[PDB]
Amino acid sequence: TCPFYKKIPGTGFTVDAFQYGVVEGCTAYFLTHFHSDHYAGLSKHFTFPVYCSEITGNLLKNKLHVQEQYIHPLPLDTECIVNGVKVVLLDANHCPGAVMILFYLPNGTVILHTGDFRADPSMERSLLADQKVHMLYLDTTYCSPEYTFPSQQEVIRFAINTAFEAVTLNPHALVVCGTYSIGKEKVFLAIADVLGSKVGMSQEKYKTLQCLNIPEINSLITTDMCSSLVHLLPMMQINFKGLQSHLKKCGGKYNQILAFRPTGWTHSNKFTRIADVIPQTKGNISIYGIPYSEHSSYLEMKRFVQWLKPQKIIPTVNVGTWKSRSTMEKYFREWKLEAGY
Ligand code: NI
Repeated sequence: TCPFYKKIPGTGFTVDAFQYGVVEGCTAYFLTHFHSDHYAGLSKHFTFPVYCSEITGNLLKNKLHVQEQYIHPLPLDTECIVNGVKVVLLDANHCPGAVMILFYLPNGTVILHTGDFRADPSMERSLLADQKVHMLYLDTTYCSPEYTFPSQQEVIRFAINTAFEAVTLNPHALVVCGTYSIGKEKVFLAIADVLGSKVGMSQEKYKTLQCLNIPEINSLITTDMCSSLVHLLPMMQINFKGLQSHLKKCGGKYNQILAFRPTGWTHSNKFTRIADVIPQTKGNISIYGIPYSEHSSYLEMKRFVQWLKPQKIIPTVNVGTWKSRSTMEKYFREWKLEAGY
């Protein structure tokens, strides 16, 4: 059964609610982004209207074979009417195609559903600036002050400089980047750009990236592994055994691997600066964990909410334990008292 925090009151609508069968009274199913915990349950047999971004729509049609007649793509930053209700999709600064959804209820209530997001001051000048929001359904993934991490730009600087140094010292080194979902494409595209290479990958991953409207993509990616010195591999294979095995397959073209695992937060964040990050090394293999996040830090989240001043907050992440829920509610109250709303 569908949990309450996936239902939008006063509407026929649900958000990211595809794993519960036919939801009673739902007339339109919104999908914020193509990540499996959110799309879980969609397939070619789905016959209700799905509302989403253009990019999410390309992925539904090509990867899950959802039929075209049930895919309803909406442009961003544009007022649209869905089953009698005005909605707007906003960029979520998450993965490609990820959106936040503004609903304008017929009684005058305005609701923002963030989906998954990385809050940014640039959001304070979107169509959110133009009216009051009463209820916020908030991505609280990292809602605790221990969660600090650098900007995406600092992380990419670290990765480009690390890769360019290693390959210039040893032109026979291979760079490998882990992946298991869409998102974080900048990691492998930035590194391939500094090295003058295309990114090589499986046919299935090439297909996925071809759905993303990224400019000049035919110029940056390929299925010909032999022509490429940046390879993408499943995240599970980014370990010493998996990488040793891959190096064997390259036919003596390379004699060293430098590999990157973009994680979210890890507790090495509480002690160490990005400058000071070091790899794990075994023989001719080194592995870097880099803290490239597509979710808000605690401070980014706090800034957004204190700017928005919602009347009520409904968390959508970490809702399963009483300790988590109590912790989150304490921070929301602090934020409200400090800012004065
Ligand atoms: Ni996500």
